[PDB]
Amino acid sequence: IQRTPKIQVYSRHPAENGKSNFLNCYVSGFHPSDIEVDLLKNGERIEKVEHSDLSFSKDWSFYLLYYTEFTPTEKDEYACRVNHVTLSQPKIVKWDRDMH
Amino acid sequence: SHLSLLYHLTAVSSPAPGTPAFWVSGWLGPQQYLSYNSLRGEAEPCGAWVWENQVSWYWEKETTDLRIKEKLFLEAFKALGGKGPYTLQGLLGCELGPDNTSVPTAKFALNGEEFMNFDLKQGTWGGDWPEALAISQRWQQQDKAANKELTFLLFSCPHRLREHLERGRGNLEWKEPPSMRLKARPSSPGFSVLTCSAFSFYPPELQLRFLRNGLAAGTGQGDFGPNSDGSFHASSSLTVKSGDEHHYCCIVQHAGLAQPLRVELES
Amino acid sequence: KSEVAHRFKDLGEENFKALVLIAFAQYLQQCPFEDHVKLVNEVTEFAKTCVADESAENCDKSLHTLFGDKLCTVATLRETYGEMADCCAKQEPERNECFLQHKDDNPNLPRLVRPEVDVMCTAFHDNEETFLKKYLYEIARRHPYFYAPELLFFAKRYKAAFTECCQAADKAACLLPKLDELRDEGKASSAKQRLKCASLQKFGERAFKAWAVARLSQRFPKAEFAEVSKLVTDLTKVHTECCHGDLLECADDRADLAKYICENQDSISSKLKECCEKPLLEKSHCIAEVENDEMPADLPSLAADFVESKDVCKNYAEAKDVFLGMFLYEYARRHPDYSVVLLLRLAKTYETTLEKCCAAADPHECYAKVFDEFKPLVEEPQNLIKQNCELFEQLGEYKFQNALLVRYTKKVPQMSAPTLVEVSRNLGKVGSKCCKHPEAKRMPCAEDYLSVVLNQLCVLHEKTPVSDRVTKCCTESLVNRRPCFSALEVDETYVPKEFNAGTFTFHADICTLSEKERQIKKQTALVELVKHKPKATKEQLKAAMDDFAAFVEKCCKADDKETCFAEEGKKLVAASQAALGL
Ligand SMILES: O=C(CCCS(=O)(=O)NC(=O)CCCCCCCCCCCCCCCc1nn[nH]n1)NCCOCCOCC(=O)N[C@@H](CCC(=O)N[C@H](CCC(=O)NCCOCCOCC(=O)N[C@@H](CCCCNC(=O)CSCCO)C(=O)O)C(=O)O)C(=O)O
Repeated sequence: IQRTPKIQVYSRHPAENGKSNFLNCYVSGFHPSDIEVDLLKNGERIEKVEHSDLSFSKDWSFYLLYYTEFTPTEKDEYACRVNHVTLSQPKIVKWDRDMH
Repeated sequence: SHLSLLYHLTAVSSPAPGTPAFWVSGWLGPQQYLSYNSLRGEAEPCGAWVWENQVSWYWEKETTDLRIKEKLFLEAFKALGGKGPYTLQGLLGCELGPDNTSVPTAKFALNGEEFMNFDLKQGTWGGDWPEALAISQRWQQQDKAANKELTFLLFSCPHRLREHLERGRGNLEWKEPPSMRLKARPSSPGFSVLTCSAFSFYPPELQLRFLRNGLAAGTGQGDFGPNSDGSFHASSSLTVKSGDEHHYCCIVQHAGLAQPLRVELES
Repeated sequence: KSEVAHRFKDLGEENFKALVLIAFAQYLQQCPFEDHVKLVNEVTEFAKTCVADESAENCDKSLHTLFGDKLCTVATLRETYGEMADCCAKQEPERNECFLQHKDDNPNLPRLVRPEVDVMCTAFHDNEETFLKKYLYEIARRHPYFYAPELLFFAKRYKAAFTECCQAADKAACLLPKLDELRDEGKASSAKQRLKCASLQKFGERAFKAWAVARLSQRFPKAEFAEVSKLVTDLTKVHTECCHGDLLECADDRADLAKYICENQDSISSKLKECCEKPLLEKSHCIAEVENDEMPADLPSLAADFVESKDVCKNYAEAKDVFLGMFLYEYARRHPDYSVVLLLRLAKTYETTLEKCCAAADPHECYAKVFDEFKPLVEEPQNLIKQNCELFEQLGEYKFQNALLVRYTKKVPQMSAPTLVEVSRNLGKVGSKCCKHPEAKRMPCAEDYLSVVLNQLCVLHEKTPVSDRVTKCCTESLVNRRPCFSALEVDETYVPKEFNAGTFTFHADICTLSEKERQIKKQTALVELVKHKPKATKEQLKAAMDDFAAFVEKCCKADDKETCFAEEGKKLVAASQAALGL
């Protein structure tokens, strides 16, 4: 079977302008495991990102946590961009500043 | 109820270049303590478990057992032919129970669908698809494989689980309460969305609810995910009429709080 | 026609029952004490019927069939005994061989913490036999190759210590020194026996006999070679039997060997007279520890017989092991202060030289300088221990262990930190055990003790191997193990661990530990640093460890400790990368 990723974007600590923090992109519920994730700062890919091990849930679907150190400011927009066999084109989710 | 040790195993038949054909994550309840992949070939501790007060050869025993499973999983693809690509997953582990008893788990899935298990009283792999039979016989015909699987689930897993409970108790009994924020934003015309957010908490069990005039206003719509250190994030959103935002508050329940915490709108 | 009746008569019921209890505790280390006493008592009741009538049912069966059969009544529980359960599906002799493969050289069994003297003395008084059986059970299950007849002697001295001290005025001042001496003798005794068993089982009778020839020649230099060889053959059967789990035969034959020796002192040694007047168990123990006899006053040089004489290749070819044996015997009797493992290296070197040269064009020329080859074999060990004892006295115990920890992580980065920490602790004890000896005895002490630490490493690595270089050093040749490990350079095939945001993930629980407990954390960190850069210098490593210690100090004083740890861990990661030069 195939399963399309769910994508959430959120910070590790409550965001405050000018304070170091981490930004998460959590992609879950997908199958097969091949997937492409980029974190973006004002549309540009962030190089200094890391991720957790690809693991999976009881329903056998995969999940994966990407994250990057960042210092949010009022002006900057951050986003996560995901491609997967189940998607015709990359899906971009914007950081909602913890207000969906 | 009872916390368990489970191994999440995956093998893929056509890995992207420079990515592992086989990899394992090991979990003590909701915490990942173990990582293994076929490119590196050793099992290694994760996170705070690097510092666990552990016995000599514990980790080389984890490495030894997963190398055997690595080969078995890759052999399974040979027993299939078909055409592929294939994904083979296994969930193997145990959970402690009553009268100092262990309950094992041994399930497998192919390209995302469960198709096979290991019967621990009989020591056999079984399933109904042609693929379960093909893989199960190939494994059955492997000298000592069923014996090693029996020992892995009936002996090693519960012994590992009991050791980590004693020696990793600081990690298992970690408590970190959420930092809370309540925010509103406009939505459809005449409506606003209220979002109650919980940052950096452990353990993962958490409830968010909205109140108005001290009485239940609703749970809202929620989501949930991990941070890199194995703490968690959660949020819940409620749609309300514009102008009513300040009438609502958010209440959170978590093991890390002396009592439910009420959270008020921020401007 | 009945071995169980035969062994029961030779040994007597008390020693029979004690050895049978030891046997079960060593095979089934996880089994509760009361189950073992029931089984030992049943076999012994059974044993009594075979003496009464050497023909009653099952009295004709082999010892391994009888004992194995009982074990497989309970050892069928895979939950408790692991892969051992697979042994009960097979027949003798493989069933027995399978059980020996699964003897656990590292049982994870609770430390045995000593109670107060008064509580133990009451337990002793309340039920003396049960108290002493418990002593055998606890020692045997933690040391499944403990030399069983010697364990009997430990138990007798342990019983004697309680008998005397629990009636003394200062009980603890009488008792605790005595229990500590036995505790310490037992691990040493246990470690040596583990090495004897590894040589017989992994290398074979010839390798063991070479060791015994050398050692007996040191202690009994006035005996003729024919008498030593006889003693070596006797002793080889004893240890073969103990190491094969044949404990009743081992003890029986060891007693016979002890009587032969005492009935032939004039052919063996002048130090045996009083020993040979002691009781049975004490007699055997005294003989094994007796001081070396004096060597003959004026011995010729070895040149005549083994280098210059022209028959060497003639004598060698018709009985190579007797000739190499005679060389070992002559070299060993002249050098009671050489370590035996070094002597065996000399003899193996000599063997290697004669194999090539006795094939050669002019044999006498080819091997005329063979004794020169011994000088480097003596020089390397002596220099090793001079520097290490120099290092040990400058640095002290804890920092010396840390130096070896770094050294061995570089050598075997595939081992886990707990394994490396424990190896370095054991190696470091060779420091304080031997470096305090007189100059001349420092090197023999060390080669012997290091050979027992490495064997303990090797027998565990064999069960769960992770370094090909370790497998090579452990299986290549018993006598060259220590030089092989010394020569290991930093392992450049090891792919370093990568740094990431979670490399130093701590919780607030580390702030509540004792500094002793903190020490293993620092050591574990030191392993992890090496694994992130195997070629790191001492200076890079000290800098990163100093950062580590400040990180712990900063966050454990902090108002929000868990939060401090989340915020500073990744800062420590970046600081650590820089310290190591990335
Ligand atoms: O050395 C040996 C043994 C070798 C055997 S072996 O198998 O080959 N063992 C080994 O090789 C072990 C070596 C260890 C291995 C070495 C390997 C080393 C490798 C090193 C290099 C490699 C490094 C190793 C590293 C390992 C490794 N592996 N991987 N990495 N590392 N043997 C020595 C010599 O051989 C034997 C010599 O034989 C000589 C002999 O024959 N001896 C005889 C002598 C007789 C004797 O004394 N016997 C006694 C018996 C006791 C006794 O008291 N007997 C007397 C009682 O008899 C009665 C006599 O008295 C009665 C009496 O009163 N009167 C007699 C008179 C009769 C008249 C007869 N007349 C005559 O004879 C003359 S005629 C005169 C007329 O003019 C009456 O009865 O009436 C005894 O000693 O027991 C002997 O028997 O011993």
